Amino acid sequence: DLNWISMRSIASSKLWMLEFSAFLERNKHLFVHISQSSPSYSDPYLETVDIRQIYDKFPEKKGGLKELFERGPSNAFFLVKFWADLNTNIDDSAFYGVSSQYESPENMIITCSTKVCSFGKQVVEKVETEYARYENGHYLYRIHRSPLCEYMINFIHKLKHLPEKYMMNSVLENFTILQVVTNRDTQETLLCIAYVFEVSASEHGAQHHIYRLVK
Amino acid sequence: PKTEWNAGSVIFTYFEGDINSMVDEHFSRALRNLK
Repeated sequence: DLNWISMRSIASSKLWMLEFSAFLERNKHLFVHISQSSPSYSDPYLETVDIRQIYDKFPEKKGGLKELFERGPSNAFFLVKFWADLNTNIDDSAFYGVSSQYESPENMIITCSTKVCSFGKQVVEKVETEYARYENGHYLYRIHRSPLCEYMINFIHKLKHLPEKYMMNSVLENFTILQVVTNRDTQETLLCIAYVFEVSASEHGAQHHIYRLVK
Repeated sequence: PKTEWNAGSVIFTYFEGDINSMVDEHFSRALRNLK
């Protein structure tokens, strides 16, 4: 029952996302990035999306998004649309990384699962686990510079080599990532974020829109 | 699913081929007679 924060940002009752970035450096370039600041009560309610609208873009049945939503608490579930910034020449040898940070009032051990889905079928999943560090008066979870699956490096190289932005978007329309952060002991879904992608129409710069999943 | 430990994390692979082929299967399906 700590809802006010979760109506206004990417957070459940027990975990709040500080940062998420995927990047490439030899120096640095952000493909996608989210950064939340401290929630104010006066911040707007996030827009809501009915979850049944995205089920066919993630795995279904046993290990699936629908099942997950039915179980872990419903205020844990979010949808992020990214407009990715693929305009970098650093790729033409370098490090590809994803970094994220979460805060909580509880001291837990968490696992973060990120799963690549192609046409709703799951392809690859990286699972990281992180212990808590106390700071100010909360617990901080910091998953720093984890390398990106070779699947994604290859995908990004080919995505970038397409001649027309409509083709990029056709490739991206059936490409999704599902992030699930779980408490390792009680295995209670702390956060679940469904990612969907387009390429940014700017020549440089990445954008995002954050929705809260419902019903 | 194939399982691999690397640099502190566990990676599950859900397909039997080579990765390059996996990426291509997605691209070729997405771009097959697109408008």
